[PDB]
Amino acid sequence: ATGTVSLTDVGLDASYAGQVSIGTPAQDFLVIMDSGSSDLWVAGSTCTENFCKQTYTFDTSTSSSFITSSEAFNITYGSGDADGTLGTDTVSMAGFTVSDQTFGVVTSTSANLISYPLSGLMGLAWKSIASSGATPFWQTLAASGDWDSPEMGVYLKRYRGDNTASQIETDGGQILKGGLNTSLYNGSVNYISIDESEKDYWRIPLEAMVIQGNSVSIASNPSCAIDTGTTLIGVPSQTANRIYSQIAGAEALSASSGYEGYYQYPCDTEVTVSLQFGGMSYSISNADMNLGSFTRDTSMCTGAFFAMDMSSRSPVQWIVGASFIKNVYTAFRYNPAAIGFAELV
Amino acid sequence: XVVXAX
Ligand SMILES: *[C@@H]1O[C@H](CO)[C@@H](O[C@@H]2O[C@H](CO)[C@@H](O)[C@H](O)[C@H]2NC(C)=O)[C@H](O)[C@H]1NC(C)=O
Ligand code: NA
Repeated sequence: ATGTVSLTDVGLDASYAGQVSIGTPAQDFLVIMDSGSSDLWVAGSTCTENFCKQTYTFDTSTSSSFITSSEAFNITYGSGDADGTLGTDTVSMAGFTVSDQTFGVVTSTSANLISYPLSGLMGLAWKSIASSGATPFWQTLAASGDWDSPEMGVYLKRYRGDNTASQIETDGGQILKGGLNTSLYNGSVNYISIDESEKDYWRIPLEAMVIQGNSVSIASNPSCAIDTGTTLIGVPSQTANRIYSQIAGAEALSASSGYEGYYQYPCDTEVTVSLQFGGMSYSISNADMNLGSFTRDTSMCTGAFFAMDMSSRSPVQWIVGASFIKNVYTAFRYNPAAIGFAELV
Repeated sequence: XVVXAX
């Protein structure tokens, strides 16, 4: 079978969310579709944080199929952490169901992790990085032979650069579970193979980067999480410095600014930039690259590449988020494990 | 921006 998840684009391409249904009877939530993590969680109805009072929460007491656990749940993301306990219940998405899906019932987070209209997150990466130790929903479906083709197809719609865009755009893209949507891409899919040691994040090697016509030293090539739940493109500090050195007038934001790790450059410079994956260059549009002015200096605009130094325990050195992914149709293939890119239709 | 695990 196949099934489609309609995406809502939140925060001007900040996050892309889909509908999950949990429990009996079904309780529905908008959750961030996150190819850079592997746990499902939702805010629980007992959660007393402010964001919980302002969004939809999961009431464990009114699901007849909920199986409680005392087991702690906690997960750490780049943007903060989420804590609570594990539970097990029936979960549906895209017309599919996993009957005894283990997931987090979250009752605290760091400030501003999520808010209305979101209630949680669905991890789309591999079991080995699931904090819960549970098989991800998608991975159960792929493994069970339920899909026409063992892959997920992803289209993230762009609102950055639309000056009349809203903070909630319900026409935000699509994830097709069990195939690729041929109306959304043109030509052939270029698959970059993922070996059996790399099934954690969805990650592939960066072959090269070109910015303003200059090939950047990306030094030993980085493994890149292709991450639908990251807004921008996170790279090592030394690499970010090299990137912005290719744009005339670019500078690091000070730290006093509140924007340490970000870089700004002349707003009237259109930046030509591409990343090379699997022997092909994939351009990033200027509407994705230019984030606008972060300070009162309106002549300077922030770039989509930011400095983020990774733990030396991390198998990824780049996090390649929506800023990139908006420019390609993306296939996350279970078997043979691969990430594919195609030109958008 | 957000940056989704560690
Ligand atoms: C693949 O993408 C197309 C384009 O978004 C989808 O087309 C929409 O499908 C619904 C019914 O499912 C129609 O009522 C809409 O009018 C279509 N939109 C457009 C712009 O044509 C299509 O559903 C997707 N196919 C699959 C299998 O997921
Ligand atoms: Na509802």
